[PDB]
Amino acid sequence: SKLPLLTENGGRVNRVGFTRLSREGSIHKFGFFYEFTQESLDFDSDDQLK
Amino acid sequence: SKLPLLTENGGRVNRVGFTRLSREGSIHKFGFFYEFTQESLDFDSDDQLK
Repeated sequence: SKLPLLTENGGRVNRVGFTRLSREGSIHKFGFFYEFTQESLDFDSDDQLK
Repeated sequence: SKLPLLTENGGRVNRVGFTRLSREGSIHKFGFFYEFTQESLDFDSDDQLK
């Protein structure tokens, strides 16, 4: 039914078109932090804590 | 009951016939096209649109 047949005299028959979509992707910013008092690294059992 | 048999005394006792058939095929025409406008080619974001 949709085969693009062409007759002998031709003319404006079987005109086609095209489309062009687009993509996207964004960059996001992350981060986290901890805190520690000097008298916690010092004055503690584990020398290798930090 | 149909094997051809020939006596030594001459022939004209076995005549055969032949037949031939015909096969056919046909051609067809196809086509399609698209329009476009200069601007669409020299103002569009992509350079290689054509």
